Amino acid sequence: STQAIGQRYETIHGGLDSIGRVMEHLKAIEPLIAEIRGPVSQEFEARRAEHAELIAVRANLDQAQRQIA
Amino acid sequence: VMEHLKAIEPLIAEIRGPVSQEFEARRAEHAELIAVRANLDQAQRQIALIQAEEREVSARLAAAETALGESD
Amino acid sequence: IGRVMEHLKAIEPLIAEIRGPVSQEFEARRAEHAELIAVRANLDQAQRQIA
Amino acid sequence: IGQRYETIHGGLDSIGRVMEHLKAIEPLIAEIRGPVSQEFEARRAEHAELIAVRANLDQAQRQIA
Amino acid sequence: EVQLQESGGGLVYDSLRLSCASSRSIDGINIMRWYRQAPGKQRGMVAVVTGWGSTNYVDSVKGRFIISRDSAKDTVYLQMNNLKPEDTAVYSCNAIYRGSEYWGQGTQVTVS
Repeated sequence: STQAIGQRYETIHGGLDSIGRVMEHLKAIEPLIAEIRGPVSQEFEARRAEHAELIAVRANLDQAQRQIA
Repeated sequence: VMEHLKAIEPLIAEIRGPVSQEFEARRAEHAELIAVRANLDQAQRQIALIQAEEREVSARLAAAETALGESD
Repeated sequence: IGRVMEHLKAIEPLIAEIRGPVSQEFEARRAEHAELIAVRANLDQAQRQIA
Repeated sequence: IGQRYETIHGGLDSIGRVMEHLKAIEPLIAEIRGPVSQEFEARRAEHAELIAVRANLDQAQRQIA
Repeated sequence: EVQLQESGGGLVYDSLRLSCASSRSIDGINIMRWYRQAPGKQRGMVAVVTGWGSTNYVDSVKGRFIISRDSAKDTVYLQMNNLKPEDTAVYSCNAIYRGSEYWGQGTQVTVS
């Protein structure tokens, strides 16, 4: 029953092999898409802050022309 | 997509087994059967030789009751 | 990742067309599985016959 | 063989569900460059124009001087 | 095509027996065996008897398993105490003919 013998060997490795590979395109999908939250919604947080910090500079843009006045 | 495949695909392995093991278990009978196929052929040998033998017996059977009348 | 879609949709249809034929190949011997057991009766017939 | 018909379902799980996944990640992609479509582009003017205000700030300075 | 039946498992911290019965093909058997399968592991011998009925076991039960045989009942027995936290497992039997092997049912075991 070589056909019956050799099939379980092929499928089990067929089963055991292809399963492994697909995790690492997942287990790599959560970290490499993690930073779109981290350093990039930091780019939110920095810019949510960047509006306010140049608003103090938007403040800076008209103390001068009346302190000179 | 993976959590089910990390469950379903490993489960696929051992749901081959017992029935497939039963197949290799059922074909363990075949291990005899592809081996014990010839038992008829060796059996077919004696079915004629004894039939050939009982013919001599049948031939010798005549030797039995015939001498009854001739001696009588 | 899109490749695995068509990469597999050639792979599952194969074993799906590879499993079944094993069953009919199994179904084949399954037919002969019983018959030689019934042929043992012919053997057992001779076994019972010879005595 | 009752064995594999069930095992086919195990494969039958992978057949559509996986492809049912990423094509739905396709809209999930749309919300991956989509906020980017408000990020990379709408960072730009901020990444572009408020340097001019500092120069306008600098415009004050030589006006100041 | 032989079939064998165990029994004797149960919840226990003492005394709990094992009974490995027999409904077909009594004692006209060669060597027969018991297996247990500790969690996350394969199966293996623990204690066997033979047509000669020589009593042998697996080191884990020295003086802590004793094996026996009937002609009539065909139902080995044992002892299971002096217990170890590893004793939590599933116990079973085995038998073999003519080039074919036959398992049993297999049943759980409690150490506590």
